[PDB]
Amino acid sequence: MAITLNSGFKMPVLGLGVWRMDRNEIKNLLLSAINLGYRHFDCAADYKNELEVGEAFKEAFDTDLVKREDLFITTKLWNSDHGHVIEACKNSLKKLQLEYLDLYLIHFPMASKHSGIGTTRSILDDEGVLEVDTTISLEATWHEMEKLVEMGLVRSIGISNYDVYLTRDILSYSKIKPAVNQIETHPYFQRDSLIKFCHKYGIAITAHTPLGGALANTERFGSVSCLDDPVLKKLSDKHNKSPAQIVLRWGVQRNTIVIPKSSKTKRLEENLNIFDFELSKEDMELIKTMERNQRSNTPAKAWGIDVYA
Amino acid sequence: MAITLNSGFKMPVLGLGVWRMDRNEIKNLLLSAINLGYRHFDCAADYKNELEVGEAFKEAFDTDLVKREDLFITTKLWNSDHGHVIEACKNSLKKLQLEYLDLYLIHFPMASKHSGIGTTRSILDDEGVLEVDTTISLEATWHEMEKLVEMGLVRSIGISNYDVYLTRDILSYSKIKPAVNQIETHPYFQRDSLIKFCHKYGIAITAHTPLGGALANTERFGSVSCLDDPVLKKLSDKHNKSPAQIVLRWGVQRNTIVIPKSSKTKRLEENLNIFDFELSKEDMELIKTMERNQRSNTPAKAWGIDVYA
Ligand SMILES: NC(=O)c1ccc[n+]([C@@H]2O[C@H](COP(=O)([O-])OP(=O)(O)OC[C@H]3O[C@@H](n4cnc5c(N)ncnc54)[C@H](OP(=O)(O)O)[C@@H]3O)[C@@H](O)[C@H]2O)c1
Ligand SMILES: NC(=O)c1ccc[n+]([C@@H]2O[C@H](COP(=O)([O-])OP(=O)(O)OC[C@H]3O[C@@H](n4cnc5c(N)ncnc54)[C@H](OP(=O)(O)O)[C@@H]3O)[C@@H](O)[C@H]2O)c1
Ligand SMILES: O=C(O)[C@@H](O)[C@@H](O)[C@H](O)[C@H](O)CO
Ligand SMILES: O=C(O)[C@@H](O)[C@@H](O)[C@H](O)[C@H](O)CO
Repeated sequence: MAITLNSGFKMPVLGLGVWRMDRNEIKNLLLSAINLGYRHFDCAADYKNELEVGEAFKEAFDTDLVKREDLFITTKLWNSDHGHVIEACKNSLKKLQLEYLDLYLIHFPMASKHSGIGTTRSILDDEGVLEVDTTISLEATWHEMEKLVEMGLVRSIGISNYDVYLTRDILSYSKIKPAVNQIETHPYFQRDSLIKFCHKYGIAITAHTPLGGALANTERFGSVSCLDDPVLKKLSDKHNKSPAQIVLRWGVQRNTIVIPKSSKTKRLEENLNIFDFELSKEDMELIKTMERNQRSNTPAKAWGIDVYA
Repeated sequence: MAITLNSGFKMPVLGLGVWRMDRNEIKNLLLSAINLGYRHFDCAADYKNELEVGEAFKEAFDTDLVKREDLFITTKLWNSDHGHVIEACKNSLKKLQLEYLDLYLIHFPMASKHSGIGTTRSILDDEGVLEVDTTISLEATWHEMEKLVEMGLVRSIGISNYDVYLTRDILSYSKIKPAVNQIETHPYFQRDSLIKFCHKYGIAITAHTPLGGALANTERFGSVSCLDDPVLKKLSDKHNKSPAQIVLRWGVQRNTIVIPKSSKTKRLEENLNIFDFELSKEDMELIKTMERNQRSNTPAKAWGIDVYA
């Protein structure tokens, strides 16, 4: 299934994220994911694997595995390129070997010191604090995103990690409304108010970190993984589905788009196999009690600034 | 003691906040405060007591208790007036019986449905959710705030409850940089990153809720008051000062402006008597341990939207 964006284009509700994929394995993983049925792929300039992603799509086309118009390809403008939107998008297209993108997102409501087109970096000052750019407004960046649509380079444009305040602001100054807000949300960070605000104004929600980040975010950020929660194990036993599949199905039934990442082809197939069962209202109501309002993914340590302060 | 704003004007580091002051008591409390030595007063249109504040100040001037030029008067633009900035400012001036304001703040990075000049309100829809405005950008509101300086109605302009992302944005689009960001901060919500960021770009920090809200915010918001903390008990015994005085002195030594509210004249005296001692480096490091990153004041219930979601 798929959600129709306010741009008119349909966006598959289950995609594959490629952050932290082993760069020597992305080609095999993406070709295997496409073969299994994945059509939506979530990329980013600052994941620094767009080239390998592009090689995978090219081989999938060359071997008749899929056609370009059957894929929904997202990438993202990094913080260091808020003043170079046209060049950054064209560079993403070059690395991905694509003529157009289905979706292009402002990765964060943060601009930092430009580090060169094709070479995105979060530059720290000599005190270990992000060199924040205080010259380029989010609105100025957005009006350049709007030109990408007018030039035919991007079908739909949107935002990532915008809260209620920033989303209200872009709704006020945009000429083309954002099609998507990609935010962290999962059973421990359910964020009902922000999802409901975005939906009220026709903005679709993509749930990044849709599993809660599992072991990867426990190690990297110290977050608690929801996947061994007793609520999910009861539902897992009842539906004969894994806790991860319960969580992804839950995200789908909340009318969100979910983009789990796995480096294991066995889990690629598992995460995609969530359309042969359903969660009841009571099941959904149980998962609601899991809410902790606890963010897992924060760039505070990497940037030397707690942007959520 | 005062901080020199980037506008050139001096703003006293201790002021009196008037939110939740009963209208039958404000005028006596303000005249008491002025007699004690208070010169900085934090008001807002939406506190619904500007008229009584102006009456107190008028009597203070008419009886030669103080002169207007030695007072620092702040008031704030309510969310309902982001599209009526100049008219809302002139209305505040008329209720306060002033020719100019020392400081005028955007109260929140939120615009909601207009409710009339001099009659600010947070209009809710039939489901209890704020009627959010999505036509007036924060930048548009700021450029009207900048006119108030040129018109001589306002000496210094600023913002309130802007986080790192919103502060970076206004630093980008402003022509007159904000002089003040008035944010919640106190020993249980120290927000080092946001204060550091604002200070880096010459924005003064006013700490609202500087005591942590005490018992009033426990009742209204469910927060834990820091005034019973074992650390402040030991520092109180050390300095023969109250936990509250310790907390306010801590705010001053963080180079912030602190605006505690009390409805009790003895506490008015107590809160102003914080310039006769100093906290040692070790004292401030002990207060640093109290950090729990826990916001007390939130409009979530009033607006039916968790804006911090
Ligand atoms: N816009 C943003 O700021 C932002 C932020 C964060 C993430 N994202 C995007 O969202 C995507 C997903 O987020 P994420 O990768 O951070 O976290 P996630 O998808 O919530 O979880 C990924 C972790 O879960 C494990 N996992 C995956 N499938 C599993 C299954 N069926 N059973 C058990 N464990 C499983 C993975 O391990 P294995 O790989 O070993 O299988 C990996 O460690 C990213 O790849 C990225 O595209 C965007
Ligand atoms: N911009 C914004 O969004 C925003 C938000 C919140 C507050 N503000 C401003 O900041 C001001 C201060 O914030 P606030 O009033 O909410 O909270 P606060 O000043 O941190 O604390 C006020 C509470 O502390 C008590 N108190 C005062 N002095 C005391 C002492 N020496 N010992 C023990 N308790 C004491 C008061 O009780 P009694 O009155 O009974 O003495 C009152 O209940 C407000 O008045 C308002 O002007 C602005
Ligand atoms: O997955 C994401 O988009 C986020 O986690 C980014 O902050 C990401 O960590 C950076 O682009 C990595 O450099
Ligand atoms: O003190 C403040 O400025 C805040 O607490 C406001 O949210 C306040 O609660 C409202 O303006 C009161 O109507």
